Amino acid sequence: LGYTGLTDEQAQELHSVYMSGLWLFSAVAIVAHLAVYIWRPWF
Amino acid sequence: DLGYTGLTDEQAQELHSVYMSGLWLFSAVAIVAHLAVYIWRPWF
Amino acid sequence: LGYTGLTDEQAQELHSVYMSGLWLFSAVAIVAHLAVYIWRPWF
Amino acid sequence: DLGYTGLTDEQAQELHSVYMSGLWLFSAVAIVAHLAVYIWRPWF
Amino acid sequence: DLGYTGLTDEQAQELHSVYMSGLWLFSAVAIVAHLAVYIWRPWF
Amino acid sequence: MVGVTAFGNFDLASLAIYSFWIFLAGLIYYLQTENMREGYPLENEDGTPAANQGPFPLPKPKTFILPHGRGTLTVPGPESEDRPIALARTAVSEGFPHAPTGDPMKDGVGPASWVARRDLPELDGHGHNKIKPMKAAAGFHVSAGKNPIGLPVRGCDLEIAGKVVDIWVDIPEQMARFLEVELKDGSTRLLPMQMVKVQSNRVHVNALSSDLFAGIPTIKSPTEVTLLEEDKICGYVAGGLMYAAPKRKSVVAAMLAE
Amino acid sequence: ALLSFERKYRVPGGTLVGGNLFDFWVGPFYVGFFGVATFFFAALGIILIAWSAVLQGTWNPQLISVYPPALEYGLGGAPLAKGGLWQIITICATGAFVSWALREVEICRKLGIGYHIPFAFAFAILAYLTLVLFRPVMMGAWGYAFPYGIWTHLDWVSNTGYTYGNFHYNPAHMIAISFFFTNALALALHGALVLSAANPEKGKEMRTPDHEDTFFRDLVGYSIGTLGIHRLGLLLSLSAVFFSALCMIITGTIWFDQWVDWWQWWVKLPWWANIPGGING
Amino acid sequence: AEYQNIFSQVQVRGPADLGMTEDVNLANRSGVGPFSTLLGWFGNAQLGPIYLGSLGVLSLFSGLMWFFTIGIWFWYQAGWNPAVFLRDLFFFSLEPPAPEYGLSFAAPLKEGGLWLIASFFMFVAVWSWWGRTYLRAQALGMGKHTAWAFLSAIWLWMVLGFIRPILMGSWSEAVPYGIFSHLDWTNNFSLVHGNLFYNPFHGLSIAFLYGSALLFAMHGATILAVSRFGGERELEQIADRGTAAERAALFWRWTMGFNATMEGIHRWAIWMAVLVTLTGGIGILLSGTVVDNWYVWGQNHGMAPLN
Amino acid sequence: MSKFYKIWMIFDPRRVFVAQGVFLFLLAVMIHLILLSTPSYNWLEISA
Amino acid sequence: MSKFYKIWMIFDPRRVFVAQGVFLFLLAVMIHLILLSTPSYNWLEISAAKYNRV
Amino acid sequence: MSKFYKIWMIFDPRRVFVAQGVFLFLLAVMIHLILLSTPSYNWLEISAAKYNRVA
Amino acid sequence: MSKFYKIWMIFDPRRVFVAQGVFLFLLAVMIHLILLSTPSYNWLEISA
Amino acid sequence: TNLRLWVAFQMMKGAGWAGGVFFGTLLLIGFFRVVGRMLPIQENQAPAPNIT
Amino acid sequence: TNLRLWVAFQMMKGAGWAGGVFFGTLLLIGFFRVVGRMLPIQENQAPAPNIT
Ligand code: BCL
Ligand SMILES: COC(C)(C)C/C=C/C(C)=C/C=C/C(C)=C/C=C/C(C)=C/C=C/C=C(C)/C=C/C=C(\C)CC/C=C(\C)CCC=C(C)C
Ligand SMILES: COC(C)(C)C/C=C/C(C)=C/C=C/C(C)=C/C=C/C(C)=C/C=C/C=C(C)/C=C/C=C(\C)CC/C=C(\C)CCC=C(C)C
Ligand SMILES: COC(C)(C)C/C=C/C(C)=C/C=C/C(C)=C/C=C/C(C)=C/C=C/C=C(C)/C=C/C=C(\C)CC/C=C(\C)CCC=C(C)C
Ligand SMILES: COC(C)(C)C/C=C/C(C)=C/C=C/C(C)=C/C=C/C(C)=C/C=C/C=C(C)/C=C/C=C(\C)CC/C=C(\C)CCC=C(C)C
Ligand SMILES: COC(C)(C)C/C=C/C(C)=C/C=C/C(C)=C/C=C/C(C)=C/C=C/C=C(C)/C=C/C=C(\C)CC/C=C(\C)CCC=C(C)C
Ligand SMILES: COC(C)(C)C/C=C/C(C)=C/C=C/C(C)=C/C=C/C(C)=C/C=C\C=C(C)\C=C\C=C(/C)CC/C=C(\C)CCC=C(C)C
Ligand SMILES: [Fe+2]
Repeated sequence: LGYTGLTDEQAQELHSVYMSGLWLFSAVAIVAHLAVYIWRPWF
Repeated sequence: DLGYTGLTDEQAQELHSVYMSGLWLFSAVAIVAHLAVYIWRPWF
Repeated sequence: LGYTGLTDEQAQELHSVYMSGLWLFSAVAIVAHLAVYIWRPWF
Repeated sequence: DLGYTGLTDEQAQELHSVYMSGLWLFSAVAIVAHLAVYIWRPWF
Repeated sequence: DLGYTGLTDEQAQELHSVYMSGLWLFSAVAIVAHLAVYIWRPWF
Repeated sequence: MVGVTAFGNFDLASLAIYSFWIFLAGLIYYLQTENMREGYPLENEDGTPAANQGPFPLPKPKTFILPHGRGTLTVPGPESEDRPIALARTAVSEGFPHAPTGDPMKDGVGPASWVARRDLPELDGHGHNKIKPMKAAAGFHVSAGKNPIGLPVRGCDLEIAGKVVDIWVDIPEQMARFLEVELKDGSTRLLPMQMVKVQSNRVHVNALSSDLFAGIPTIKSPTEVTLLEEDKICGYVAGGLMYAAPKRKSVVAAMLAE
Repeated sequence: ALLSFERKYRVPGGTLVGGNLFDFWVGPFYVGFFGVATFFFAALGIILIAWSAVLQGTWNPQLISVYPPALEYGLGGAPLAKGGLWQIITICATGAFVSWALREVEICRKLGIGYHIPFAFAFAILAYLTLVLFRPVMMGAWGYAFPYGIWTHLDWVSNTGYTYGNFHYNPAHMIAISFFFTNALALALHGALVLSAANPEKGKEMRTPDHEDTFFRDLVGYSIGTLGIHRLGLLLSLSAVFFSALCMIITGTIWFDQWVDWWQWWVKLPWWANIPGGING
Repeated sequence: AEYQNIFSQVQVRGPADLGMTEDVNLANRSGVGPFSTLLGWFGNAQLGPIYLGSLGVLSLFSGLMWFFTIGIWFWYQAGWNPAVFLRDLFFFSLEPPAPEYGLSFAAPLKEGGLWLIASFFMFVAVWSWWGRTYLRAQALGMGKHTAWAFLSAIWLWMVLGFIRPILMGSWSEAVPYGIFSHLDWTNNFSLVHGNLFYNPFHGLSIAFLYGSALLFAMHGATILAVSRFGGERELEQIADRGTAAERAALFWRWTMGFNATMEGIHRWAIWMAVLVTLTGGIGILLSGTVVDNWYVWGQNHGMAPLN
Repeated sequence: MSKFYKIWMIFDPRRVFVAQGVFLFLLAVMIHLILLSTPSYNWLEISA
Repeated sequence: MSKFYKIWMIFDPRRVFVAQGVFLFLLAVMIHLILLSTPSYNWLEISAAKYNRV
Repeated sequence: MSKFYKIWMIFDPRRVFVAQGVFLFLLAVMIHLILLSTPSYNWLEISAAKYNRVA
Repeated sequence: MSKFYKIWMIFDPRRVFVAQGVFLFLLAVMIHLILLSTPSYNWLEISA
Repeated sequence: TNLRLWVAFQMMKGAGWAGGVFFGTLLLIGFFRVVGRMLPIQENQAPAPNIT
Repeated sequence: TNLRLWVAFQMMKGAGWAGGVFFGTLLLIGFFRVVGRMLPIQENQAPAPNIT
């Protein structure tokens, strides 16, 4: 199924870059939560 | 090599390198601006 | 890369003239901000 | 030499000198008017 | 056919029709303004 | 259920108002996608698909079965101009006007543009030609207003370029569509009724000048006009508003003249 | 960013001001001289609304209210915190609206279409200028205009409406309400009819304009026609706005008492003002 | 100062169009009426024919009896005086029963009992007419868009007179049959329910009622602007996109960034008007049954400055 | 600032001058009205 | 930073200067109106109270 | 995070830069107005009380 | 009055139009000042 | 063909159009001011529609 | 080349020159009015030089 038209190899490369963006975004967020939880824990 | 915009990989790399330099310059001014505010009036 | 049709040199000349205008505009702003800060500081 | 308006470089220089001369004349009269009002009613 | 200004008879007729049209338009607006004031403040 | 709140201030009225925002958001999405069955996908100023297509995806295609056995029309579908566009790029950067390479009124570009419609006359519900001349129309006659037939045709340059001969009538709607203006060369052109102003004694065509009347595209058959011929005629006359501004003697035209 | 057919219509000319100075497209939008004024007045108006929220001390978008100057200031300037901002926004709103209409005029000339759309929009602007400019000036106070709030400009409507009792009895209002109801009735009928003729029962052919006239002739015995209904749509909307502008410009300027009191003239006609029986006497 | 196509500058009068005959029983269809020159300036001049079937008859009989019953009560309120009848025509009213009777049919004939009879006739009249719109579309093989566009109107009409009174358990909540009375009923409705302006659904209906005027002014002007290209023939533009459809598309694309089609604009048209009454029915239905004061409801939902 | 003349090869001169005339007049109108708005600097009032 | 001239290889100068001209004048008008609104930095008000213009 | 340059193969540089310019300005304007609303961090009000401009 | 057009063969048209513009403006100024001179018809005073 | 006059003429052209539009707007505002003064607004005038 | 505009342009040309001269004269009168107000004339001012 090729609705988008890109190949699986292009899909793999896009996914690898996309997850790198996701893990970078998540990593900042985890550090962001750690600082806030230390400053003002919500539990 | 999806090439939706028609840029080649070399063009993308050069465009990104200039774009990141602009971003780091923008971030650098912001970090100084936040230091000035935090020194003058910390919010933590 | 070409979008606006300007050559590399034409962009460099265009940017240099533009930057000259930017610093001239910035200089008046810095003079204006000093004048206001002296007259009435906001810090 | 972008030529978006078709004017040669010489015509641009001549027109700009005309425009700047009027700008400084307009600036000078405005300065006099601001001096007159500040004498009449200062705003600082 | 005195020709003091050099305009032909046809040009005089065309110009006069233009001038009269503006005159009646100017007259009409003045009449409206006079009606408005006389309603607001009659002078008789 | 007066004042009955499930939680906080949220109640049955609050339930309904939020549920409508969801419905309205969904409805606006549905309406917008339907509007995307024509003119899409987007294209660059050269003719290639653009990198940007919009936040709303294209809808699933639907098929219109045309009347009178004209075929079917499935949209969204591959749409082509099917005519050479005589325009020249005025700037490499996009979002800038394209200037005509030659005479724009003859080249069918800008306000004088036209579309390659089907080169067939438009039919009524009974299969007959919708637009026919009043002479060939059965029983049709002028019922009210000034009859334009026989009146001189004055262009935007205040010069008479012919007289009206016949009126073309939309047979179902029973309203006039075209004026058949005979020129000085013996040929008759068609003028849309929307672009003429039948005055007391003359037909004033503000769109076209006297010299441009001869340039109106002609019809292949005197008894009927196809959709393609309508577009060329309607495009040409309406293109005259901007492309005959130098030839117009109006005061406002002079003020807005370049 | 161009439609499959947009290219052949993108040609210079038709501009009212600026020539080719601003004759370019930003994405799908055409800029023009008046679009630059449009964007500036739009952006400036929006920011001052946001800044007015700061001064008011609230951030809830529904509670944001740019009140006009109080009645004591009359038709003069006011402090920005207590009415002055509203005057600047109203000037920005007036500038944005008229620039938008004139920008549409440039697009009309570039496409060679009629100026019905900007003329239709100008009716809305004069309706807008009636409430914020024409009515307050006659009444001699900016405070009679309405605040720029989502739910506070409804308070203005309710308060102004109840100043004159039940506002329904405004005769110009009754005309405009009948037009607004008629226009929505026409739009639902017109929209539904074309869709019914264009999206018929499955398998059946797309219908023709004759079926549209046949349907409404079988329904109510009269079809106004494809040209007529769009003429009707334009005139119904403009008449509704024209009478709505009229209804307010006479309220508080020519009529001051309850609008129900106005209707007693018909009851007090000379030939039946004194006949016993009925509702009135 | 040119021809704006607002009024036809010439009229042509051919033979009367008898209309299509897909599945319409021509026996139930009447003959062609007169040709109105006054109507011809704006639209078509021909009046008729009109189809009259079973639901057409039921619609007319109930519609006439509804109209007749209001008229007889209007005469009784006038004392059978034609002069009084014309003097107090707008001030006449067929009021619903008193609040004491609730939903009971025990109201005296002159104290609300007659209104129940007149309301029944209107109820049958309108519902029979809705089926008539449905069946006329089905007969010609068209879509049921009118039938469901009408059902939006019925929803508000049902709510005001039938559904909301049942929930409130009183016929006194319904609408009186009169010109000024149903205006007074409207005003009294808001005042009792605490400034109906702060009804969220009433605000939405005004949005779509304003929008319907906005969209029809936009749409009507657009087609008249592109009528010089034969844009008024919208069905052919849907079938075969001419230059009018493209210019109409481009005008709004260059004006407000987005546009529609010749067929998709009418989807906006139908939904813009349908939501007028659709949101209206919910807005009235909630009032009293769920919210006894909208301004207090507005305060607790961050729509009013207090609380 | 020795190459600011080149801006006239970017923007057409006559178009800018008309637009600048509009801008300068409206700006002059803008400032004068603000001065009249303030109770002071209102020359039409303090004179009387 | 020395490669920032390439922004003109992407953006046409005509549209940018129009966009920039609007942006700066919009920004300048924005700040002046903010200062005027506040009781402090309303230089028209400051002089009036300083020089007893009331 | 090394192949992020390929975002320009997906996104048109012209549209993003306009979108980013609008985004950054509106984001910056939003944050400044948020600070001005609060009595603290409204530097305009802060300096007035610090140097006693109220009188 | 069917031959009043011939006055444009006596007096040059453009010269007269400029002079007439001066005359009309000054006459308009003349009348307005006289109205302001009278205690009534002085719109700048009766309003306040 | 004087360049100084040509530039000044263009700027005066724009200033005149802005002047006419602004003066025309004041004319409408003044007209409604006059009509409101003529009508008996001050004798009986409505209270404030919105909280000051 | 529009005759109606050409005639109106000439009359506007004359009206503008008369307008500038009249506005310039008012500027001088206003200037001396301002200077006299600034100077302490009202505090001590001379009696009438001529019999009223
Ligand atoms: C003081 C008065 C109150 C108020 C009280 C109400 C009340 C009460 C109601 C409305 C309703 C409406 N109000 Mg409100 N409203 C006020 C202020 C406003 C203002 C304003 C600027 O101030 C506006 C624009 C509106 C606007 C509107 C409409 C959006 C809405 C009605 C839609 C419609 O078409 O109904 C009219 C159409 C119908 C009722 C449908 C009729 C359909 C049937 C099928 C027709 C049958 C025909 C019959 C057989 C006759 C045939 C005759 C023959 C053909 C000859 N209101 C104030 C706050 N308003 C209604 C609503 O829905 O609110 C949510 C409503 O019930
Ligand atoms: C009211 O409720 C509250 C708000 C209180 C609580 C909230 C509840 C909810 C509903 C929370 C929901 C949370 C969710 C759904 C979070 C999801 C987060 C995700 C999935 C985030 C994803 C982030 C990913 C990022 C930022 C990725 C970035 C990618 C890049 C920078 C690289 C892009 C470039 C590429 C791919 C190059 C293309 C490659 C080729 C080969 C061409
Ligand atoms: C309401 O919530 C509050 C406001 C309280 C809290 C806010 C929360 C949120 C949601 C905050 C969000 C923050 C975000 C998303 C910040 C993101 C910032 C970013 C990513 C900024 C980007 C900056 C980049 C810049 C300035 C780049 C500049 C680049 C240049 C000037 C050079 C351009 C030239 C090029 C690329 C040359 C082209 C090359 C060739 C070869 C032609
Ligand atoms: C909430 O609001 C407040 C105010 C409280 C807070 C707001 C904060 C924010 C969002 C502030 C925003 C600040 C920013 C982003 C300001 C931007 C400043 C910049 C970048 C200004 C740029 C100025 C540049 C100028 C004036 C350039 C002038 C150039 C010329 C005059 C020469 C042009 C001519 C050329 C290039 C000719 C070349 C042609 C050839 C053929 C070579
Ligand atoms: C928020 O608003 C308030 C009022 C609170 C504060 C406002 C703030 C802002 C944002 C102010 C904005 C200021 C700006 C952007 C000012 C810009 C001024 C400029 C650059 C003006 C340029 C003027 C140039 C002129 C007038 C050039 C004229 C040239 C000629 C006429 C050609 C030369 C010919 C001559 C001299 C001969 C003329 C002929 C005769 C017969 C006299
Ligand atoms: C002692 O003074 C007091 C005040 C007490 C009493 C005064 C008494 C006296 C002596 C009064 C004297 C009155 C006189 C002599 C009045 C004379 C009036 C006349 C004959 C005026 C003629 C006006 C003619 C005009 C304005 C003609 C205009 C023509 C055109 C502009 C050309 C046509 C073009 C048109 C209409 C298009 C214009 C273009 C646009 C865009 C609007
Ligand atoms: C001389 O004139 C003659 C006598 C010849 C004829 C003239 C007649 C006249 C003057 C008629 C006037 C009619 C008027 C003024 C009609 C006005 C109607 C208005 C303004 C109505 C407005 C709203 C009405 C609504 C919303 C009604 C809704 C009704 C329903 C939803 C039906 C409810 C159904 C019920 C109660 C069924 C109850 C019965 C049973 C058996 C369960
Ligand atoms: Fe339509």
